[PDB]
Amino acid sequence: QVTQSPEALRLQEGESSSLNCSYTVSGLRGLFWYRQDPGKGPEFLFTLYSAGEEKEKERLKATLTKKESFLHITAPKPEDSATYLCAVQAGGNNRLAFGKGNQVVVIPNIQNPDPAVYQLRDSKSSDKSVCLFTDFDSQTNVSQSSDVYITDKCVLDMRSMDFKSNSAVAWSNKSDFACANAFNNSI
Amino acid sequence: DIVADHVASYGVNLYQSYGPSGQYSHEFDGDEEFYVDLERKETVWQLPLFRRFRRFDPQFALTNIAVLKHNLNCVIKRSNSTAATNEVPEVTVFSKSPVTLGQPNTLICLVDNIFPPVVNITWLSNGHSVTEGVSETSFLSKSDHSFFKISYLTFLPSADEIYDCKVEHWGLDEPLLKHWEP
Amino acid sequence: GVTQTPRYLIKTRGQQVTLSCSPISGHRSVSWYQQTPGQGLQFLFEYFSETQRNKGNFPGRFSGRQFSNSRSEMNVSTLELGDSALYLCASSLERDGYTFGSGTRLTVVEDLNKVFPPEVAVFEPSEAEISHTQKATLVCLATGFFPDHVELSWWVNGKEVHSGVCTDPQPLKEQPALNDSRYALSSRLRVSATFWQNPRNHFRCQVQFYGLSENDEWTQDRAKPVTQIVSAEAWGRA
Amino acid sequence: GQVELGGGNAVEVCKRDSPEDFVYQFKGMCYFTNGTERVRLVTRYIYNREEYARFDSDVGVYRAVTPLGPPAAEYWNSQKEVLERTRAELDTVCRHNYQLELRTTLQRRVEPTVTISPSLLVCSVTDFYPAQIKVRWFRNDQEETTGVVSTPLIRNGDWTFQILVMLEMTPQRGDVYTCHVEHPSLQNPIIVEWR
Ligand SMILES: *[C@@H]1O[C@H](CO)[C@@H](O)[C@H](O)[C@H]1NC(C)=O
Ligand SMILES: *[C@@H]1O[C@H](CO)[C@@H](O)[C@H](O)[C@H]1NC(C)=O
Ligand SMILES: *[C@@H]1O[C@H](CO)[C@@H](O)[C@H](O)[C@H]1NC(C)=O
Ligand SMILES: C[As](C)(=O)[O-]
Repeated sequence: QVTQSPEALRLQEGESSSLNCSYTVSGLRGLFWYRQDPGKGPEFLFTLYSAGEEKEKERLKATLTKKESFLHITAPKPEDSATYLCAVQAGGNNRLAFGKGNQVVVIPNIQNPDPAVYQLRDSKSSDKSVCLFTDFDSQTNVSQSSDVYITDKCVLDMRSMDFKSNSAVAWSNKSDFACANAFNNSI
Repeated sequence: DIVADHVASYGVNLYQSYGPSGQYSHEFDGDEEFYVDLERKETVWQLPLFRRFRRFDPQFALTNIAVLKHNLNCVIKRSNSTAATNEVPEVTVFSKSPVTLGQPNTLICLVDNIFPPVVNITWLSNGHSVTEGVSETSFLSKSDHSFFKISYLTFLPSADEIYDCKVEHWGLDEPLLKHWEP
Repeated sequence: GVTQTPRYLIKTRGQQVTLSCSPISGHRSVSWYQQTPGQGLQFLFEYFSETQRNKGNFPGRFSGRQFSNSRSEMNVSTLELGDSALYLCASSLERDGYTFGSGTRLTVVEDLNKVFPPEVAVFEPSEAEISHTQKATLVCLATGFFPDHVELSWWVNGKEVHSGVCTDPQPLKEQPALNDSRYALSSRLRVSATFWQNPRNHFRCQVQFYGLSENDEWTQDRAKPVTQIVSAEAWGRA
Repeated sequence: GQVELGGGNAVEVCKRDSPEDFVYQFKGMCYFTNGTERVRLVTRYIYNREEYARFDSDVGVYRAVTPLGPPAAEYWNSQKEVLERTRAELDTVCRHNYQLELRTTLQRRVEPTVTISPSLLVCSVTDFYPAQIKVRWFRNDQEETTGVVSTPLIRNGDWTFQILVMLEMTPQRGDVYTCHVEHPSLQNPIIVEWR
């Protein structure tokens, strides 16, 4: 079968990196690279047939060897954040043996950080008190917890062109609940 | 003519419309390395050396022949249903080794210029049909895109018994008997 | 392009589903796949010229067929909780190049009484953040829904807006120790402070819920969790 | 080991005496010269016995052979995926499978069986591989008699060859007839005498 390393890869915007795909099949007919967003279907990228073949498209480059395959990324963007899938086709079956993928996350560079926690106005159809942790760095951890629900770093809309700021949300219907520090720490 | 040291035929794909039959086989220098039993999905190598070291996924044949069947349907309509024209085969019978009575040998019935590849090959011993010791080669390819099939009969040479190779083809107006005697 | 039908589907144990996939025009091969967590993408079978030309390691209850228009169906008899997955469909000319579709999201439930429509609520921006940042952030809470068949979208003055939108990747499990837990999703829409303080502007958070259809029965006391749009709106304030 | 492969068959354009029959053939011909230093892939598309479309690695694209495959050849050239995969089978199929011919086929060396028997004199050289063989007839003091009849190289179809040379001479009571046979499997030639 085939295995890709690393399984997860979080890197800041601008830094280059390389993805690995090690395969062990008999009678290789072609190695495929794919890109998949969480709810979407896989997006085609490359198809490598022979060893030593280099095929480069936009800020991506796919290299094939007799033992593994590399997918290099040059100056990635937040859109490049996806699960990059590697597949091989071997033998007489036209199926695709996919790897487990590389969960790539490219975090945007926040220019002017200013972390603050606000409490938004209550709703007329909800008994919760929502807190907003916003305007923090790209490399900040958000952990949940008891009966207090805490979200994670939201992912900006793919078609968004303004207001690029990370925001976390916590809420609870407890009376002994305050937005003072329902979240985590500033390292 | 393409001059080469070794001419390989990694994919003799055949599909015909008669009784939907087909064949997949690889050839090297005119010798059949293997064929794929499309019914059993099995790769049958033709040498012990090949079975010991060589490997071939029989699924490739079933996948490739499925496209052969598709392409045949498009050219049938494109060629105004130009059907295949039969050919008169060339039947030759001989022995693999010099024949001495009592010492076993095998009779080789070569049937050349086969087209279309639909043939019936029988061995007759004193009029009666032979059942045991009868092997057969696949349809081998030729540069003119006809075929030749070789049948084998392992026998015990006796001056009492005589053998005939019976070949039946559409290009023949009658079944062709080729006689052989010690 | 490749089209898969339906996009979301819900069925109980023991029943069956039939998923459709229309390949790209001019393509003749259709490959089926299953995407589960922990097992990844797994090959079902491939169809060519209305016959199954290739097959995977799935049991016999995973079957399918292909029609003259190269369109394929796949059927899964006797559904199972482990069969919940995203069923992808790869279209190919025949052998070279495979284009996947959007996929059919199937969720097998123990019983239809575990399906719940979401409760959507918007939260108006805080005056504290308007004075400090000259910006306003709204928060939308769609909570208490099962399964994960939800699409959240923001709407400003009748038109859908993507700029300034920031939604959580996956929902939040309200009962993290349960498998049939209700989910909660959050999203933010940050606009200019002058925009929110304009009382003529209209803000709406829309949550499309994919649930039961008309073909499904309901014996519970509450309402049938049909496929519905749940939304909450809020005008500006001066 | 390594699983071998065959060339892939490209899909086509559209999506009274004896019974009629319609034959389709696909031939993936790999040509080798001087090891793998000169390899060439030629895929042949046959309807009945008419080669209408073919791919040549020396050409690089599909070319129509007869007026029966201008639609097909132009269809496979417009599909970039089919073109890149066919050009790759020079390494994926031809060069890949030839590695196992070095380990199996190109090492096969079966020694021929040389017998002499009247029919005048017939020297049967049977069951040998590969095809290269050299059979001379000699009478007495190294007299290579040229008045001989030799069959063409006979292919038995079981990875063995056979050739039957025949000599017509007037044998006196004190002659000697020897059959001189050379084969790459023999370090020294095989000689068989006669009265
Ligand atoms: C060839 O095609 C046309 C179809 O109408 C017609 O000339 C005829 O039926 C076909 N066969 C021939 C000419 O043998
Ligand atoms: C052999 O072939 C001929 C025509 O090819 C057919 O008519 C005959 O029935 C066959 N004999 C069998 C199948 O025993
Ligand atoms: C055969 O290939 C070898 C490898 O370079 C070389 O000797 C020569 O170029 C080729 N031709 C011959 C030996 O005639
Ligand atoms: C060479 As054979 C008679 O085993 O096909």
